Amino acid sequence: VTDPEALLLLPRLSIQNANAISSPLTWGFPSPGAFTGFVHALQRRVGISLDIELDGVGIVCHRFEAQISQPAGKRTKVFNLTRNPLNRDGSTAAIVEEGRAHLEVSLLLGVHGDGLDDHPAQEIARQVQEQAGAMRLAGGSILPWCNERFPAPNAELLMLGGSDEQRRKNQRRLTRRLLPGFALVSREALLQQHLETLRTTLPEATTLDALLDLCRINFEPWQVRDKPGWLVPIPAGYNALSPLYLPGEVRNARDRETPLRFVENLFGLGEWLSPHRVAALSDLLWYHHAEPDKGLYRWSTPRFV
Amino acid sequence: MAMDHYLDIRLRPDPEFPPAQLMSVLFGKLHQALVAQGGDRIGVSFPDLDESRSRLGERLRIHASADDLRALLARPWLEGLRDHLQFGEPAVVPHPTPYRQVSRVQAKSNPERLRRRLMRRHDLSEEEARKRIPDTVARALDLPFVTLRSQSTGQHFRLFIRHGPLQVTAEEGGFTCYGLSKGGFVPWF
Amino acid sequence: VAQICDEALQYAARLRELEPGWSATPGCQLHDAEQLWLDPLRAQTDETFLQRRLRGDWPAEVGNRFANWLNRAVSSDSQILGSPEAAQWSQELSKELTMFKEILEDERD
Amino acid sequence: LSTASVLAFERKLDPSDALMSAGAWAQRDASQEWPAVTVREKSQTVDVANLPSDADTLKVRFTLRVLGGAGTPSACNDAAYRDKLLQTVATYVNDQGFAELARRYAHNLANARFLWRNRVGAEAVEVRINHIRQGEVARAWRFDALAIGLRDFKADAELDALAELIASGLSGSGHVLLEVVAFARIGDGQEVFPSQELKTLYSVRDAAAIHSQKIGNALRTIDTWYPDEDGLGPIAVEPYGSVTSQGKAYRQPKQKLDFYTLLDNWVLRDEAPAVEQQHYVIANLIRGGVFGE
Amino acid sequence: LSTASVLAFERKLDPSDALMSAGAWAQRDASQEWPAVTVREKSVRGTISNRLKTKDRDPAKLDASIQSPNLQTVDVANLPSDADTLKVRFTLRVLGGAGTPSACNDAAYRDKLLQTVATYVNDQGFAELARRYAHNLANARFLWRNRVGAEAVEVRINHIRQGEVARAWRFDALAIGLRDFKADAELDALAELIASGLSGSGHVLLEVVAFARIGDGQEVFPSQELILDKGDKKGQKSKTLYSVRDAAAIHSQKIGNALRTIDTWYPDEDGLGPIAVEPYGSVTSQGKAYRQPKQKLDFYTLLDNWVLRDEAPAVEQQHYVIANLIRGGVFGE
Amino acid sequence: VRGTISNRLKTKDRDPAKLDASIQSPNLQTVDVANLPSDADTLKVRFTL
RNA sequence: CUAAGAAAUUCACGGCGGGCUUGAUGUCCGCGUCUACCUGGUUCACUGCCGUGUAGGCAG
Repeated sequence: VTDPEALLLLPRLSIQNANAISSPLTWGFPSPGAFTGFVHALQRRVGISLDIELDGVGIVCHRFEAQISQPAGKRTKVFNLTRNPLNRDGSTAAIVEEGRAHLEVSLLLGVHGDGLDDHPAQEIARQVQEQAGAMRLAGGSILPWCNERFPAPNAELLMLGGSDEQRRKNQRRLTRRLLPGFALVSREALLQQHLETLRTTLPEATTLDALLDLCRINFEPWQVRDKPGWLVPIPAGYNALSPLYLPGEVRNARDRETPLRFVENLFGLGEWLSPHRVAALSDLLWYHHAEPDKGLYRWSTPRFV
Repeated sequence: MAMDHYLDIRLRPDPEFPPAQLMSVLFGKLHQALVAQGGDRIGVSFPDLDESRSRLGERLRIHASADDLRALLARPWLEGLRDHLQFGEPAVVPHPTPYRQVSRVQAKSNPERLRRRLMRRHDLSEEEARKRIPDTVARALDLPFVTLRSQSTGQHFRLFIRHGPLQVTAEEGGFTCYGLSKGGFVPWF
Repeated sequence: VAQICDEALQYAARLRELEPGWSATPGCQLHDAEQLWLDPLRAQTDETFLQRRLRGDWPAEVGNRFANWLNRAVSSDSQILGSPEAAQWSQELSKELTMFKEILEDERD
Repeated sequence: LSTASVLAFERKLDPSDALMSAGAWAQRDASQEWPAVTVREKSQTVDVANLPSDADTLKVRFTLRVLGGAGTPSACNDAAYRDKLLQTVATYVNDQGFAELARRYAHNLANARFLWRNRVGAEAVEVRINHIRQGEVARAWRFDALAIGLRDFKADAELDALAELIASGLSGSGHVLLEVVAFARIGDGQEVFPSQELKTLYSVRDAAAIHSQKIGNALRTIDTWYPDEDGLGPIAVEPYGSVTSQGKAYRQPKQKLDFYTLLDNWVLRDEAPAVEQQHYVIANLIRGGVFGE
Repeated sequence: LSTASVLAFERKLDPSDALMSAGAWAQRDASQEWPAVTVREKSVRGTISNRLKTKDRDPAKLDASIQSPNLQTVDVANLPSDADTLKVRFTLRVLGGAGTPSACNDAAYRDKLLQTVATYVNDQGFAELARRYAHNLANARFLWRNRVGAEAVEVRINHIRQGEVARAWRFDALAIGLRDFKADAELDALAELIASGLSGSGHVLLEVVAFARIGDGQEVFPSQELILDKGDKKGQKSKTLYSVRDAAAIHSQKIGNALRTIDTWYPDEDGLGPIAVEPYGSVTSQGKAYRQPKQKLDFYTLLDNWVLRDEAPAVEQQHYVIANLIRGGVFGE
Repeated sequence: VRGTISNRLKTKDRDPAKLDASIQSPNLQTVDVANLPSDADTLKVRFTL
């Protein structure tokens, strides 16, 4: 939750077959926890050989397409699946379902490290995108060159550099590279605001956002409600459901050096915004913040409003 | 510069054109008044402008001889601007002077007209016209090329003279009736 | 009011990549100055004469035409001029036009 | 009182499209049957106009109405602002007549400012000016437009009579219709410079011509009272008084010699400027235009 | 009673579009072969000279504006350089039958209105209104700016019974004033002709020809169209003028507004002059309504008091109400 | 054509400032017209029944 | 170190046969679009231009 000394625009990334499930109660764009884990993976595998510190991530999502279908008379939708290989006797496999989608996202990476003065900006940008072109972002492959990968160069920009006119000018020159984009932010305080509004009957927060991504048809003495924005339900972190265990206690863990607790994820709210409506760009970035003695592990955009 | 004289000049406004047409009309009126009576050695003197800037200049300093370029202010059809600016008479300019190639000087200032004309009517075929008119055959030299604002060519080109580059110690000499020091480095005022 | 300018800039961005050269189209009535208010391509087709027509000439007429279209989107009556709510609408229209013009000034510039 | 949201002034000293016709010198009394100058093609693809090869003297002819009623607007919201403006202009007229503006307008007619490029490089220019009531010459004035300089407004009695006529026309005390004929030796077969349409040359019914607003620009070059420099020359009378070739807004509103600042100070809050600045303001009202918000 | 919610009157005194031609003075006798004035086209270029918002922007931007001027093309109309005299010609039908609506819901309101207007007519003829109309024909109001600063203006009015001139009038439109309406023998003859036309007791067709000297080649002023933007600014997004089969023309409503400048009877003054006859009687150039509706002097208040409740105003305000009925309009709710 | 405000104003908003500001924005319109020529004085109208 | 890491939906097919959309009609009345303008580099340090060849008579 440090303030960023720079911003890094991974400019245009086609994602091949990402995970469009995101939670047990959503299905659209993937969870922003995947983006936080991606930028932390870049912090691991190249972010220490350049003496930098990559924390924030700004989601943009230019173009979206999911592999769904509505089944011919039904009003809801289903997912398109894949054939898995056959069983041991070659009979058939038990089908689990996974939603798959195609993203075209752009990433804004906050940089904090002391190596911003030791290295030229283009070398930092080139090595970051050349590493990120061999990784994956929501369980989905990050696609190489296509018919129109002309904005291939990454760009780096220090937000502190220059005068106030210079900072805001270079900001609005960055926003010309987010052209059909729609940034995703967290709007937790609006969830508590509407809960304090309609908390006459039931102050359960599940009912609140379960009555916000909707059209609310009120009747004659029809006055359907007005949408304040593109409010959509998001998953917003994890809450524990078990006492934490030692690194050797839990059977079949991913390793034997980290403690494991069984958790439950923790639903939230946020809404998609154009990159003109935001004031600056340092307020737009996602950060992971955990309270480990309790079970509150979450991510948000701190210092947005 | 090899110019033994330095023609007096002073800037002023002009209604028939901007300051570029002012400098072109001033050089044309000087070369049509002084270079309409007699004399050959009336070279070029306009080195006050920047060399790499590629301009014609605006410093009021004629670069000719006394009699070969003194009749520009007393032209028989060169009135209308004899009192709108600081005028004068002939004089002597410094020995160190830039040979501003605004005149009938002979160089590669045109690959189309002069170069294609030497390809077509110079004992050559169309291949000589093709090899004469590249991008490095049509460009002015390092001299203050005054824009020919008269009936010089079919179009309104300049008085291009590809001579020795923008320097101080030029070697000037015998120009023509059109007043060309574009290959003769002459001084000025 | 901000959503209208935001959606208009997003529409200009979403249209300003698919067409390679934003040529003058027969029937471009709003494309008289919208031939540069739309996607201006400084390619070999849109040459220095197109790069100088849209370079020195700015999209203020596209901005002024857009401000007129924002004024004419809703109607005009005794509520837009006979109250401070219509005064609030006029101040918001001037502020949105100034914001869109300050955005478009850095577009060609 | 504030200013009017809609002010409009209609122009005085409105000229016509001057027609150029060539001919030989010392045909200078029988000049009514000279053949015209035609716009033709040469090669590129341009349009040029030249004299015939036996004709050396260009002839430019146009007429000019000097209307009068200079201060009175022709569109006006506030009637109180109109009353104050008419009292202000009447205060100007009763302090001093139009005779200074009339002498400077008659100086722009007495030289050949309307011969823009056609004068530059000419060895004799003669400007004959007739006053026309009916189809007659009431009084004639022939001149020598090279002696009467383009730069320094000297003293002459024929200019004083001609400025008395123009001042009577600008006041509202007579009908002034001046016919202007400018002979100019350029040489045989030389090039003339008519004005240029959006490259083609401006023409009338098969003759070459100058636009009317260009000669109207050549007449109102008066403004020798700058904030900048009293040593270069006179320019035309504009609000935000500007030259397009020089590219500089002279008389900038960060000084206070502006047209709108002078007019608002002298009409609204009675801060009457200097006398030459009053000549400038009345010259911008003889110019006319659309003022106000 | 109530007003009709749909009233409508038709225009009496309907003129044509006036066409402009040009010739030499002392050829006004042969002024019928004269060539037309042709709306031409030219290219202008001017600076920015309007009242720019003072210290909206920096003066370097002012210096940069003069580097990049606008350039546009406009329609103009000049006389031919041989000719000094404009000619403006139109025709006028004085119809008559003035108080009868052409659309009227209420059957008693129509009867009451027609009784009111018949009381006006047999009380006093149209001689006042026709005397003022004969002024606005005899002085050349319809030469709007073409009269302004003209040396000599002559109006010739002919009455046309069949393909034949019945009676010819000639005038000096500058000696006849622009502000006062005085007495004359020929104008009283023309006034009683126009009054017989308005009263419904005869046929009136006039041919009105105006001869205004301006000078050898000056500008004339037709009326001006507005521009649809199918053609670019290269191609007159600035100024289009009105024309017919290649002749410069003035609209018919422009001339008709020049004819019904009757109204001296408005509560400001007559020292200002007569104005046009409008409901809430307004001027477009002054930008204000004379004869405000909070004062009790507009057409609707005077009409509803004089028809619905028999409150006959002063005689001159009755002239105003009848002049609005001769103008015609879409009255009622 | 360029007209003015001459319709019967609803007598709840008939203020001098409101009416003057209504006259400040004159309604411009375009119309179709049909005249005779300047030398014809007769209309011929022809149909079949 | 990302509800992490893995994945073949496949083959084949005849949409055909028929059909009356009709009858009737008032779009009307009224209008001020003005006000003002420099396309002036040499629309080429060049098209025809002794040598196309930084040398030249060169509609300069």
